[PDB]
Amino acid sequence: AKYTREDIEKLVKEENVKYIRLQFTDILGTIKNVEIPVSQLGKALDNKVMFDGSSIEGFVRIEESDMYLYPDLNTFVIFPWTAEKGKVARFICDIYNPDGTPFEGDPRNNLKRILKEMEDLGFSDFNLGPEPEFFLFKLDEKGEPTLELNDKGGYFDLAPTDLGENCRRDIVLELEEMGFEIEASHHEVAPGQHEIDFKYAGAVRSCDDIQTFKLVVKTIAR
Amino acid sequence: AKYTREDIEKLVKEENVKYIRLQFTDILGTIKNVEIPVSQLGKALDNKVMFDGSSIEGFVRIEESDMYLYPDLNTFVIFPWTAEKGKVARFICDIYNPDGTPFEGDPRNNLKRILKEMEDLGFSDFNLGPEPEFFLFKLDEKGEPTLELNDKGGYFDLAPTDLGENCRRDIVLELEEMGFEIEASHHEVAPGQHEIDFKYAGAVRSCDDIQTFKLVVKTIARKHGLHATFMPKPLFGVNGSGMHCNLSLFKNGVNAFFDENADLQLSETAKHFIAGIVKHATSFTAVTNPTVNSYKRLVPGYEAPCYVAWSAQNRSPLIRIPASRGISTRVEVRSVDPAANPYLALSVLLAAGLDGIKNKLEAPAPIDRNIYVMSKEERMENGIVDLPATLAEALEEFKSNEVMVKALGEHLFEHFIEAKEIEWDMFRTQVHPWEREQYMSQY
Amino acid sequence: AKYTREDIEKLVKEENVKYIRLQFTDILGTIKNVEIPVSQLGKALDNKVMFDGSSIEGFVRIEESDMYLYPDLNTFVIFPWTAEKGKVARFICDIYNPDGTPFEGDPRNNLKRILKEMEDLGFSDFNLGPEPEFFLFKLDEKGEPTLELNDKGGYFDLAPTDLGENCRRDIVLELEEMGFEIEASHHEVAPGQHEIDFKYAGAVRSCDDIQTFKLVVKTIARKHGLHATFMPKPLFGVNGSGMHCNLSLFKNGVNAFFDENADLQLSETAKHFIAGIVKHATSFTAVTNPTVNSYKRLVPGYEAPCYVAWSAQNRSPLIRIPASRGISTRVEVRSVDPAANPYLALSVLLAAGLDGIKNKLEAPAPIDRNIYVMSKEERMENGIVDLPATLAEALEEFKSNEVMVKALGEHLFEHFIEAKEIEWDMFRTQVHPWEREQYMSQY
Ligand SMILES: Nc1ncnc2c1ncn2[C@@H]1O[C@H](COP(=O)(O)OP(=O)(O)O)[C@@H](O)[C@H]1O
Ligand SMILES: Nc1ncnc2c1ncn2[C@@H]1O[C@H](COP(=O)(O)OP(=O)(O)O)[C@@H](O)[C@H]1O
Ligand SMILES: Nc1ncnc2c1ncn2[C@@H]1O[C@H](COP(=O)(O)OP(=O)(O)O)[C@@H](O)[C@H]1O
Ligand SMILES: C[S@](=O)(CC[C@H](N)C(=O)O)=NP(=O)(O)O
Ligand SMILES: C[S@](=O)(CC[C@H](N)C(=O)O)=NP(=O)(O)O
Ligand SMILES: [Mg+2]
Ligand SMILES: [Mg+2]
Ligand SMILES: [Mg+2]
Ligand SMILES: [Mg+2]
Ligand SMILES: [Mg+2]
Ligand SMILES: [Mg+2]
Ligand SMILES: [Mg+2]
Ligand SMILES: [Mg+2]
Repeated sequence: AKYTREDIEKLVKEENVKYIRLQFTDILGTIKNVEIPVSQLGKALDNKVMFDGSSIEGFVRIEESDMYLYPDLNTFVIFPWTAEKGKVARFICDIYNPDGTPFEGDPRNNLKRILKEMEDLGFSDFNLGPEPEFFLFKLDEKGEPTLELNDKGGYFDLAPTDLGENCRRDIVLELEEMGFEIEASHHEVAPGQHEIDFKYAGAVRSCDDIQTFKLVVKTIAR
Repeated sequence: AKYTREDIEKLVKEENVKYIRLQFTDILGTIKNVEIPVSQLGKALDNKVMFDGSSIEGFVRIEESDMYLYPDLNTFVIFPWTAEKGKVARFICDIYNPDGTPFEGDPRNNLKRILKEMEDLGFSDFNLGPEPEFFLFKLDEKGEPTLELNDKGGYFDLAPTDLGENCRRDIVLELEEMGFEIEASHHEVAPGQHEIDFKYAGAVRSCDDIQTFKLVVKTIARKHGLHATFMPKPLFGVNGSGMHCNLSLFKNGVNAFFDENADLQLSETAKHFIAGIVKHATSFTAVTNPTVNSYKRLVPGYEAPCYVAWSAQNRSPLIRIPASRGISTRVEVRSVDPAANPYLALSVLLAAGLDGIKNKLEAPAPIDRNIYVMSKEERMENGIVDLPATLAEALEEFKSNEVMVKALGEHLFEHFIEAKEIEWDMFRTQVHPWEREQYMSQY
Repeated sequence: AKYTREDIEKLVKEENVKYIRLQFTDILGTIKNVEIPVSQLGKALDNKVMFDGSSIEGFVRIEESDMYLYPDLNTFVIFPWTAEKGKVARFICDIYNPDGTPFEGDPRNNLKRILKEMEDLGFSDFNLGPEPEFFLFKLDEKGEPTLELNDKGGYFDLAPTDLGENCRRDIVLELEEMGFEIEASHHEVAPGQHEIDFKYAGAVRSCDDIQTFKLVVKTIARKHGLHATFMPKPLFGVNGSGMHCNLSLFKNGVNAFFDENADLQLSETAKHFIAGIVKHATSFTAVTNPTVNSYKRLVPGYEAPCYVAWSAQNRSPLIRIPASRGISTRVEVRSVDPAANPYLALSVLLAAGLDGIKNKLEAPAPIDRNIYVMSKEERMENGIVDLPATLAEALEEFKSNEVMVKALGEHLFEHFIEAKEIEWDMFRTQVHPWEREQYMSQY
């Protein structure tokens, strides 16, 4: 759809991507990834990059732990905060057993199944508009979180009172460079609470966006 | 021959190499080196630079100290982190005695001898793909190691949780500039644990690369305020670091382990090889796991081998055969740790697997199970043998085995055992704080 | 025939005893007790006092936990330091099951049974003279021990260098008043180490004394703001603590070990007995040195045994025969340490001794030198065997000896190995600071 193998191969050149991150989600929803140099691109596109399935919550057992990664070409995105020292592009992947059959405990794959039940009932799109709110806490000299909120502002508050204005300003900028359609940005009701909103999309793409957003938020807050 | 004298003389000019390092490995696996002004290149390429052999662990003695360094032209490499103050090219060297003859106590030379036995069995390449895991700890304000991990992340974790991402990315940059072929990098299971992988090469070049890697990891880590350690189990309760050895044989430029039409697509040769590794397993553990600490990693529940058995795609035995086939068919030996002298670990693993082949030994039934959870009685019913439980226990199995002892040779074997006996003894006579916590108020 | 129920009821009234302590010993040798007001004396003297045997190391299990206490009348003793606020008399007790039969797992009971095998061979009594050394550490402001030794004195040192005269002086006062025959008191070889000797008694009374002794030392030491410990080897490089066991067999009330017309004035029984000890030595060591730390004392150079041999007036072998003869002729077994359970150590030493006499075994030639300064060669040529070098080796040896295993009984044997196998496993998997100092930087 969006991209073909050859599109990706060409994009990778024009952008001077140096490393590819293969990412996926475990059963708890926590994003996981491995980094490979761009020279391994053909290996990843061949569904040849493997991993220890027993080292990921909710996957396979150690007796049969080998597991394969099948990147979804349509999920190609460059991480702006990495260009300066080694530009990275990520792919979100489906999980496959070593025999060629899809892994039945892959949460992203299971969602595709319920989507097929949607199709056979006549619908062509299930759209999601996620609004994942977050708090911001102050780190200490040892970069560890404390329980001190970034500010004591409330809903829709303006700076001096809202002190997360710049953080959420930088976040919004990373997302926009990564293709997000940001819709709104503000301080939420509780002290140290923030919301950034983005346009809905297809259910799978939208779950891919939630995992991408959480990552970019935590990164820029740091 | 990759490079010739003339190539190296021209590389040095057109690259402005200001200093040369002559490196080699001691018996414990420690990188050693001397640096000379590039004006001394002729002296060194004439095998004329000398050093004090009685100051390198397990080499010669003080009455006959003089020893010589003979650079191997194919290991010529430049260190990127030195270029701005004074560019440095390294040579890995072989040790020779003053009378022109190779030193029989050089770990690298020994590996070459075992590789010639391979050539006589008809094989033409022994590929090793090493995967040496390491931890990162924070330096204090005096540049010294502390006990604080660099982070509390886990397997394949992403940054905020993974904080080694930048250090790893800087390690991968130096290795890539140095010609390494990087395959992957990631946070490993325990907190502050990491792995960078790279393509397999011939036995000698792969050990050379294990040596260069440990060096480049420790250096770059230090620039980011960290201390990298390949110590096997630095902390109780979490995973230890392994140095898995992916082994394969080539014959005619083809993976002799792959058989298109055969059980698991493993050829008979692969099966005899596995039969060899299995037979001598308990015997070469002392060499593949040479520190007291090594035996604290060899305990069930941490994805480290503690029972001799093989299996496909199974991360609990001594030998996993990964699901890859074709040119990537390989026997992965998961016992080796990154404290092992890579040159001597391959010598003993090559000899074991060449034993199985040349005597067509029969491989055992694979255990397709989580060996860690299978009961005592049940694993002795399958002939499952436990690995040695301490370095002293491992040294005793090693002494008892002629083919492994021959694999090291007299000098290596005599020195290796003496050094390990000293170490074990120190350890065993120390009174540890643990003992005081357990007994000082109780008794 | 020391005290009868009527004696006890009378003493209690005349001495104005206000509470009664019923004490016993668990499988590790740890003293245990419950206290009851003197109004419950009758309940206790009727063997009706119960306890949770499921909560005492090595006894019974949770679903069968009810156990009973049977005071042994002849162990009545008043603790003087308790007389000011509420005078306390104690009784040592035997553990019984709720059906009325003795408990098979009770260490003291077990020593009785081996003593009955001594009677069957015709001996009136088995005398033990314990000398269990200890160290004094300074307490801090929280009442917790530190690693500061109370003084930096040495053997037989005088006060100011010896700052232990105060405390020992008070220990001796309590003991003399509780009825001990004290024989000597002094600073011992290592900094902060002390010895207080007391007259031998019959094995059962001697083990009761050792328990009462460790109790009184620790108490009086705390009153001087010191922590007393019987840990075998609190610190590397200085002497450990022993609990030398002076053994002897009497017959018709006469020392069976003395024979003035014999060589060394050692009788045949002595010689046979010593042969019994030497034979089972490497086998009973797990019992007489039951901790991990025990094996750190069992190194050469510290006046602790290393090697199975015996000699007169020599402090380097496993068995020393002191100069004194006549009623004092005795075999001193220096391997035992003060972490041993006194009942089980006597039980295994008696069993070994009695095997020697029963089969009239022939003693080895005494090794009349400093075993420490003998080479590996010399020792082999003399048939000198090494003691087990870790708790794990001692356990394996102990298991393969039917006569030692049977000295313990089924319940004790089985529960001992279980507890020490567990203990050893904790120790072996532990990663010690040493390992980090050695390897964390080197690798
Ligand atoms: N047809 C639709 N289906 C699903 N989501 C939609 C649709 N139209 C809009 N949305 C999304 O719903 C979300 C509403 O967010 P927001 O503007 O924060 O709402 P609220 O009014 O709750 O604050 C946005 O992500 C928006 O893109
Ligand atoms: N034929 C071969 N012989 C030896 N090693 C090989 C061969 N093919 C691949 N390898 C190596 O095996 C190693 C496997 O590393 P990795 O991919 O981390 O393994 P895993 O799947 O164990 O996590 C790599 O260094 C790889 O280059
Ligand atoms: N016949 C005997 N049997 C057992 N022990 C005895 C006998 N005679 C003396 N002893 C004891 O042996 C121990 C010797 O202690 P000590 O005088 O400190 O000996 P050493 O000479 O080892 O320093 C004392 O407890 C003493 O009562
Ligand atoms: C996560 S693992 O199976 C962890 C292995 C462990 N560190 C060890 O060998 O001690 N390593 P890999 O998947 O790279 O083979
Ligand atoms: C001074 S000594 O040989 C010191 C003995 C040492 N404590 C040990 O047995 O480990 N004891 P003793 O003379 O009382 O028999
Ligand atoms: Mg909203
Ligand atoms: Mg909201
Ligand atoms: Mg790997
Ligand atoms: Mg790994
Ligand atoms: Mg591996
Ligand atoms: Mg004494
Ligand atoms: Mg003494
Ligand atoms: Mg003594």
